[PDB]
Amino acid sequence: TQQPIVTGTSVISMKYDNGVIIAADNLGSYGSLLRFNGVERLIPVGDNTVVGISGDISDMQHIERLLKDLVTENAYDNPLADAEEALEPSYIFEYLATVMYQRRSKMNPLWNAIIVAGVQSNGDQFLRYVNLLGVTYSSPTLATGFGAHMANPLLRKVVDRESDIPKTTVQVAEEAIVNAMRVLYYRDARSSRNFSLAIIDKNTGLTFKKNLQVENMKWDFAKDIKGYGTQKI
Amino acid sequence: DRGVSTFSPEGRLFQVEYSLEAIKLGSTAIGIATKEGVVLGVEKRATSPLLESDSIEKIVEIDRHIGCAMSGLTADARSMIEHARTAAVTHNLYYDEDINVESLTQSVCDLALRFGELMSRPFGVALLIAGHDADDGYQLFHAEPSGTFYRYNAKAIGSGSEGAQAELLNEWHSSLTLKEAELLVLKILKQVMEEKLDENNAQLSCITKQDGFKIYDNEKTAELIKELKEKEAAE
Amino acid sequence: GYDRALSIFSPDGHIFQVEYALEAVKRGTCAVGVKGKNCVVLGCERRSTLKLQDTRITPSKVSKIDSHVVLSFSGLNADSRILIEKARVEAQSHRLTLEDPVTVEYLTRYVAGVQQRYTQSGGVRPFGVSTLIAGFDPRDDEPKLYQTEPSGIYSSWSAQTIGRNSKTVREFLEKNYDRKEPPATVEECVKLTVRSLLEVVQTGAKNIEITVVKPDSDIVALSSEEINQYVTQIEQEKQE
Amino acid sequence: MDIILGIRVQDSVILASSKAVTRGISVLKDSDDKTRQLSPHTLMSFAGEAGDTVQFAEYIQANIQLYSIREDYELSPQAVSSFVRQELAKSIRSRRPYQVNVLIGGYDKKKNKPELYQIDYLGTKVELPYGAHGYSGFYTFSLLDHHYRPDMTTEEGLDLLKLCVQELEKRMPMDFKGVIVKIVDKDGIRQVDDF
Amino acid sequence: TTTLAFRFQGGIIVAVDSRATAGNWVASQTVKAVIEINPFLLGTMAGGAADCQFWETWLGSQCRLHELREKERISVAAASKILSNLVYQYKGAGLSMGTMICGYTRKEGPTIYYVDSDGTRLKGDIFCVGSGQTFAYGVLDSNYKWDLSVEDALYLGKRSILAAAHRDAYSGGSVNLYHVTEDGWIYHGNHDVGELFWKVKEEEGSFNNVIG
Amino acid sequence: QFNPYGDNGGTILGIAGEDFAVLAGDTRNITDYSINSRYEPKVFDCGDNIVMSANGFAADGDALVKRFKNSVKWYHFDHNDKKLSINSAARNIQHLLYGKRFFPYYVHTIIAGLDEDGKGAVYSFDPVGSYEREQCRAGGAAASLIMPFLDNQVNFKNQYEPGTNGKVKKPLKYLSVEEVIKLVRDSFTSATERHIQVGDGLEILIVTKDGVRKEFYELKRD
Amino acid sequence: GSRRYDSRTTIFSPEGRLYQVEYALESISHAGTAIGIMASDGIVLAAERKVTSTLLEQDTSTEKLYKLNDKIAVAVAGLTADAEILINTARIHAQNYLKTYNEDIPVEILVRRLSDIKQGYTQHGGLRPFGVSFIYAGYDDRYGYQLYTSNPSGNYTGWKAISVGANTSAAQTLLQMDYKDDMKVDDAIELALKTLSKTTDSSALTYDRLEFATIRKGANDGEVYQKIFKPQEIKDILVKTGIT
Amino acid sequence: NNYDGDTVTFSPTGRLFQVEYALEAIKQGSVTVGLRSNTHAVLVALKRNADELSSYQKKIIKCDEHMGLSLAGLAPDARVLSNYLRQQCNYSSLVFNRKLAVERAGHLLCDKAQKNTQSYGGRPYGVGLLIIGYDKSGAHLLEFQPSGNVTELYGTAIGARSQGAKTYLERTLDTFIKIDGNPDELIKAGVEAISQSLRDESLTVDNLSIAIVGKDTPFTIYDGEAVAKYI
Ligand SMILES: *[C@@](C)(CO)[C@](*)(O)[C@H](CC(C)C)NC(=O)[C@H](Cc1ccccc1)NC(=O)[C@H](CC(C)C)NC(=O)[C@H](CCc1ccccc1)NC(=O)CN1CCOCC1
Ligand SMILES: [Mg+2]
Ligand SMILES: [Mg+2]
Repeated sequence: TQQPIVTGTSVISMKYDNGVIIAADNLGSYGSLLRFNGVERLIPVGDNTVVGISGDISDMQHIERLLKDLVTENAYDNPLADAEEALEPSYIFEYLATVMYQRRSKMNPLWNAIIVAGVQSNGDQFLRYVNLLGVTYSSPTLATGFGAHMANPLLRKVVDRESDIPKTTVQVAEEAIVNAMRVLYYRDARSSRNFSLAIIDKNTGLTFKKNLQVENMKWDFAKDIKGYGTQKI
Repeated sequence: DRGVSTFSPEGRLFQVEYSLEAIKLGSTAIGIATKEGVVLGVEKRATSPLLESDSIEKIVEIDRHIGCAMSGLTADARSMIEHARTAAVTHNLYYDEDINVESLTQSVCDLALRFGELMSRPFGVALLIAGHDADDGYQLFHAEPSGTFYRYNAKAIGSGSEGAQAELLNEWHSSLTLKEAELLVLKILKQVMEEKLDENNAQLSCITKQDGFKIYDNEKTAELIKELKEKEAAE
Repeated sequence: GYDRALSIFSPDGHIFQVEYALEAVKRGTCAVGVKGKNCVVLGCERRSTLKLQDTRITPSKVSKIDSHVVLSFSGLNADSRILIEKARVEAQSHRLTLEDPVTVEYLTRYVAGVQQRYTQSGGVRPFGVSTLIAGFDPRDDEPKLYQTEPSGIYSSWSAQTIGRNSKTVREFLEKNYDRKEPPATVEECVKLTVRSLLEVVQTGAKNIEITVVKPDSDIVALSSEEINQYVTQIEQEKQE
Repeated sequence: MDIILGIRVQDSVILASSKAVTRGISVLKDSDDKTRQLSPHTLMSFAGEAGDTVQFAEYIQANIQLYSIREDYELSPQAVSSFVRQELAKSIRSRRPYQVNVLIGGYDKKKNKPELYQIDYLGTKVELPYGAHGYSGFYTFSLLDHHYRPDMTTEEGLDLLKLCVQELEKRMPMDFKGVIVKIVDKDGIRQVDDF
Repeated sequence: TTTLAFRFQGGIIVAVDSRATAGNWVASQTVKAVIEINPFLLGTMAGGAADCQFWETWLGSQCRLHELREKERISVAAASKILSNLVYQYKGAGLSMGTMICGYTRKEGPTIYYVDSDGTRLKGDIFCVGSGQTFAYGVLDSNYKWDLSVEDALYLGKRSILAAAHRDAYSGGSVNLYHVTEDGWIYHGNHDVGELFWKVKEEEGSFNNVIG
Repeated sequence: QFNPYGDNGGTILGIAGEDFAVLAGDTRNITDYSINSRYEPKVFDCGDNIVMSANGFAADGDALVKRFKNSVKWYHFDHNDKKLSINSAARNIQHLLYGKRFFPYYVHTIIAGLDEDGKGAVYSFDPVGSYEREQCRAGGAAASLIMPFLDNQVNFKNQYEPGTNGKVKKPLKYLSVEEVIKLVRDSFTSATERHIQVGDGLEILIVTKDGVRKEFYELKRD
Repeated sequence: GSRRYDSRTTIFSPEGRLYQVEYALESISHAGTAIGIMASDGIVLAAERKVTSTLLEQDTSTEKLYKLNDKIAVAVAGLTADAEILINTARIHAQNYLKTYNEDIPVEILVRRLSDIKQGYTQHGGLRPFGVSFIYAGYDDRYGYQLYTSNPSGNYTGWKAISVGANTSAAQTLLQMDYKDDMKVDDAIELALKTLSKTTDSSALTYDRLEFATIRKGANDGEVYQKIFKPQEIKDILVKTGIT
Repeated sequence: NNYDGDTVTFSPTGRLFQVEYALEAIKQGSVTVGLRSNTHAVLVALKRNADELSSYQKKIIKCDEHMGLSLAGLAPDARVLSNYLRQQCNYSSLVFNRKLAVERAGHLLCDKAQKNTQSYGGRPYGVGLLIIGYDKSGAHLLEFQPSGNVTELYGTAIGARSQGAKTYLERTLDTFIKIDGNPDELIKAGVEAISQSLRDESLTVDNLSIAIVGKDTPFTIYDGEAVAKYI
């Protein structure tokens, strides 16, 4: 039995024609206090997988260590560790999903919601979710926390089903993700302006973008709003 | 002294090889498999005439579709039978079905090598496991203390085994009836037994699909003994 | 824990520790069991090199396992107490779960199983004890007499003897006991048991113990004078 | 389980125990014997939590019978009561205690005296001339204080007992379906069939 | 549920309903509340479905092991006590069981043991267990005699379940009948309450409170 | 305080024919008022012509299916590649479920296939292992909506022969695979209309002696 | 491994004897003689101290005779250190029985349990047996006055008069000669001392080389008293019987 | 001599005699052959019988859909080791959703056998194994020895008179390695290889045992009339 202390908010993601995109802000909240601002919540595993984590940060750092140790362990007595027998997104996910469900079954969960995004060896896109309960699901778009309520509706307008994936380019997909992050900054009280974004493409590989900011915001209309009903001044 | 789980220079486990010598001292047990059923027969061998021979239990039921005969240090077989019975009933509980004869034999043979320095020594008893299932039909297995089991059309174990096995080699064919098999066990038992064969110092049993595993009465076996003697005198 | 495999096979296929446990039984005082038509009698030798004994308090050779079953033995006395205790506990445990007292066969099978367990368990030696277990099954009038030995084998006997000079008394019983017609009464069964011990014992004074068991938990031990009457009667008939 | 009574008189101990077994709004049985013979001259009645009562009684019975076989000797009522108390005293500090109250009626053959022991589920032992468990005591004790004499006969004790059962049948809320009465004396244990 | 079993001149009758509910939701109308431990022993099921199913199947395995080891049929007393001693170990853990172990042996004759999850074990002539037990008791008690014929006894058990099925909301579906003899039990059919009610109403003249 | 259980919604349906059996289930996965996936299968081919679904808490459902698939694998290893009969599978699943009697799998489990006589079979389980063979069973969120409809159309309950004064019942008969799929599709479209947790897609797994076939149909996405 | 150095203490000889038990008995046969004699109105325990030195503190010493409870005592023959391990176990066992049943432990029950412990060391554990033989002298309300003996085998037997330790063969012959059933305590005291005086390996039997104890009903009305004799009391009883 | 009482003792020349005696048990065992191309891997095994009335001892065991082995020596020891492999293959699938590499399979067997050669009380395994498989890096063939030594090979053979088949495969190396996309021809080469280890006896229908795994072929075993094609 736990209670989360230092927390990370939404993680959002989607598939496009040649790969997957995933994003998450750089904030570590301490309740209502926006305590830590340099927190990286996207963690790459190899050159073909990115694990996005929300929820308790102490448990996130534990998971980082597990993934780091997983890479080390896979390299042992493995001449093809950087080739055929390299870690796949599906391998990394199933490992975490096993751990999360074992921990919930011991009534001592890792208080997280995780999205594993990557590209398999055969070029197929991989995008799957797992949380503190051990619940797993996959979809063309996936998001955690507030992102599930506000980002998914926006991302599903681009990729509403499987057949919309080949029709969606990386330019269009990234635009939607960046737009979603702006909306979350407008409406999520535990969000920050600064965020990280990662693209895993089957051709161009892993592109990790740090220190992004929400921009092109609409605030000007606020000056016209006066009072809460009658007030004219 | 020396370790219990030691290999000889020839590549055999001393204790397993020594347990096989104990089995050669044991009373004879014979099994024959047919398309109409499997027959199991044993030499009781009472050490004294005051001993009530009907209390000598060397043929044993494992389940309705599986039977068992033994030879050697027969006291060692009790825990083997207990395990077999539990394995058979447990499988029925988990899978709502009868357990395969081969799978039962394998379960028993897993105990065999669980000794060392687990129990202190191998079993000093060999088992003939006979049964029927829907897949492989009527079967006869020979389970040793080495952990090895062979399926047999016919098999003899005990003191008169090598002489009886040579006789079974000539007599067995694929079209044997159940009645023919019953007489053949009695015939071969009478040949290798020290004392004269009768209903009190020998016991028959069988397993059929229809009626399951059955140990024969002394009255039923006595008639088969009488039928056997008449047929040999008839030519 | 002490793990050593003490009971092991030899090149010729023998377990010497089990066979040496039989030698301990052969050293022990003679014990005999004879079952009649409606009873079983357990006879026991007591060596007479021990005078100044207190027979009130000295452990008796025949032990009650339950109200309907008894157990005598030959071999190491200390070892026998362990088997008797275990048997008594199992007797009460059977009544508790099955709501019925043990059969003589079941009790024998249990004791024999304990003896066997000590022949292939690490860190232990076999029991230097052979037992004669006798009694009557619940609501049954057929007499039961079983024997066990260190190896763990057990079997039923019309009549049997164990211990020192047991081969002599077994020789006696083999010609004197008729299967077709066992001792019809209690007196006949006791007499045959006393006769068989008189082939081996020495004197019929405070050397022979007799215990008679009858159906429905009817067990009684004979006194010196009662046994002495059988001894006096047999000797007078012998001089002929 | 509800009503168990006990009366020690001059030469015997008398135990009375209700026959009803109730679960919910249904009397499942009206002929239940809430007692076990521990030894030829020792009887124990019991009442309390369902399942625990019989399980405990039989466990004690097995232990006393084991002792009798081992020593070829009958334990005194005092010795048996002490053994029972200790088992309950252990039980009360266990993970799941036996919620069982008992009366132990016995005849000591060495002293030639009857003895009645009352032991509750906590392991609280007392020797008494008369005893009860549960709500029964709230009626019977005051009644026995008045009518009981130490030199009474077994027949006088049974009449005294009838007086208790009548009072319980009059003032008790629940129908306990009468009682099974048993007597413990020098000749052992026997049941009164017509009560 | 409603389950009953009673002893009589000709052995034992066992009768149960076939309804199962999850709150007010009727999950099943075709449940087997009589479980066949073996060709000679029956067990009724009331309370937790899984608890009863699982452990009475387990009981049959233990009864089979007994007759393999002892070369004799297990007594009803010994069989019931194996189950009661088992559930007593789990006391406090939350098992929910109200069963009747019914059988016929030589030494015992026809015997019924009520066994329940809080450790109770009672021998008796008549038992009714379940949410509709009171309704069944009413018909059973008022019409029960030891000298009932096998035909009349089977009807009484059927009629008692019908009485409960009618009044108790959580009882109904169909009636399963069993007759237990020394040579084993005999199944006496599944009887849909839908058709049985109207049939009994007409032929018996009972249930006048209902519009027919 | 940490709550180890969750409700992932969805509903499933198993119908048995003469020489076939179907096991259907919607493809929607939810938590509270949110949709997690519009296509997340929960009906699986487990081998030996056995199809299985464990509906309710998805994490427990996935674990159970995973364990049963593994049970089938080891059954082959230990018993000379013997085919696991549907009845043997059912009993095995009871032991999987009851093995966690004091920390249950929060799922309603259904399996379908063919019995040893070649006839269609459906088995349904409660969360702790009580099971029963049936012609018809709906499980999950909309089971209360679908099941009485099945009673009426599959088992012909409350339907009497016209003109017979309600004396002669409508006779029971096996349905064709075509007629069964019609009932499944109509069951799910009706459940989709009136239950918020049901929709998106319908995936049916049909089992015959020839093997395991699949069929997919769209459902309303609101 | 360690198999090489294992003596195998709990095995049979080819003749069916327990090596270690036999060799433990050989050890005990060199220990100071201890005699127990049971009379109709009490029990005597007499024991010879092992070759005493003149500078040994005699009055505050305990080698042979130990108290188990108010009603039971033991005479020791063998390794004293081994005996004290067993004695403390026996003392505890007696108190467990009293705590459980609110009654003093019957003599045989105490003897059996102590003997069962010895038996265990001969059958399992791979340890050497206790090199000790006891003479138990005690009283209970069932059998009255009782004498028992136990030895390393764990076998125990009851006696009217018995000796353990050195020269038991000679000592048992002398006891068998002069013992009779209607004997009193005072007579048994005299027999015990006379027997030691003849079987002793010393030149002459003196007070400083002896331990003595009685268990009488000589207390006031129906109760048992244990008397462990003081040095001066042994000196007096030795003069009174005319040995010195 | 004085240094063969247990596995924990070294000889003066640095030898472990108990491990060598375990190796001897393999030489007494019936011959079995292993070989592979780039697309498929094949096991061929000569089964042995007690007599004409007995069955023929099964030599080949399946470990997963993509892996399995053949045995020579103590069969119960092969059952223990194959069961361990089955669990490890299975752990890799459940936890990582990943087919176990044939090379890791060998490493795991090596380490399990090793522990039994360094501790008092235990004994070495008395069996040799030929593991074949098809994983993400193509076809594989391993040779396990109970000393712990595992070796990856194109082809090999173990058991009695295994030198004959091992010589043949050493000659045929260049031919059979290029048998790609042709199962029956690769088996034929393996059947001809095991034939070089035969004396007085020939390959019959209930004597021969073949197993194959490859690109679009799960690990399957052929016995009885299914191997009559290759005689
Ligand atoms: C009469 C009919 C009523 O008592 C009888 O007593 C019958 C006896 C028959 C069923 C053998 N009893 C029941 O029907 C019994 C009532 C009951 C339930 C729970 C405890 C005590 C008594 N019904 C059940 O046990 C049902 C049987 C199902 C409908 C087949 N099962 C459930 O209610 C299950 C499991 C309940 C449970 C027991 C113990 C621990 C945990 C849970 N619950 C669900 O199915 C709920 N839902 C299933 C779908 O997934 C979400 C959870
Ligand atoms: Mg109703
Ligand atoms: Mg909607």
